Amino acid sequence: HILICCVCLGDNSEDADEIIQCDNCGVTVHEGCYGVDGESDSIMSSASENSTEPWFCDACKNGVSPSCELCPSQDGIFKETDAGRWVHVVCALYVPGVAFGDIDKLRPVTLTEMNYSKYGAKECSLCEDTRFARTGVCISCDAGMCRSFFHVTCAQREGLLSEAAAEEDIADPFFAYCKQHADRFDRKWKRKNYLALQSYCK
Amino acid sequence: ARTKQTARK
Ligand SMILES: [Ca+2]
Ligand SMILES: [Ca+2]
Ligand SMILES: [Zn+2]
Ligand SMILES: [Zn+2]
Ligand SMILES: [Zn+2]
Ligand SMILES: [Zn+2]
Ligand SMILES: [Zn+2]
Repeated sequence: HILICCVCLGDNSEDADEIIQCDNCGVTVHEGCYGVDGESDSIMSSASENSTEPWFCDACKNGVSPSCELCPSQDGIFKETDAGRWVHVVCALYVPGVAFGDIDKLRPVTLTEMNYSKYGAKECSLCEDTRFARTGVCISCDAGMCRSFFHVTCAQREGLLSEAAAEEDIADPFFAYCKQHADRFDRKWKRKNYLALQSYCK
Repeated sequence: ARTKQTARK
């Protein structure tokens, strides 16, 4: 019933930044977390007298249920890369050296030789299926010199991903802490919203 | 789905 954004795990849905839902795969996301904010209503919407219109994420528009170049998870919402592959929005935000082509639409994603050289270089300490602990790219805990490594989506599941507020003026506002260094209150509500996101999509 | 902006205040 409650709508949760699968990128930031926030639950606020206002008229300016609405949490929307893909009508084929079911994922739910803030307009602003996916680059579809402030866009005009579709041409198909003139046919309806209803207040809502169908919407489809980019993977479904292309008829794929892709895998991510940067992690082993199959859930969540994706953006296409310049090479025709796919990455999670969340992985693109948190992995260093990965940037969005234009910030307004968050499209496309350009992955470099430097990104690919990090493949498998660290073992993800949170993978539940060790067969994948060395796929993709890990980030590390951002507390001091802590060298704890994990996939962005594995860290998301444990409620470890944080975003600084805009007023804080931190050039890279996306950061993560391992469980040893995390804010316990923040982990709690993020884990709670993650578990509700899993029950709603299924 | 996505609420049309005509239906947003
Ligand atoms: Ca990035
Ligand atoms: Ca970061
Ligand atoms: Zn969001
Ligand atoms: Zn979809
Ligand atoms: Zn990923
Ligand atoms: Zn992992
Ligand atoms: Zn740490």
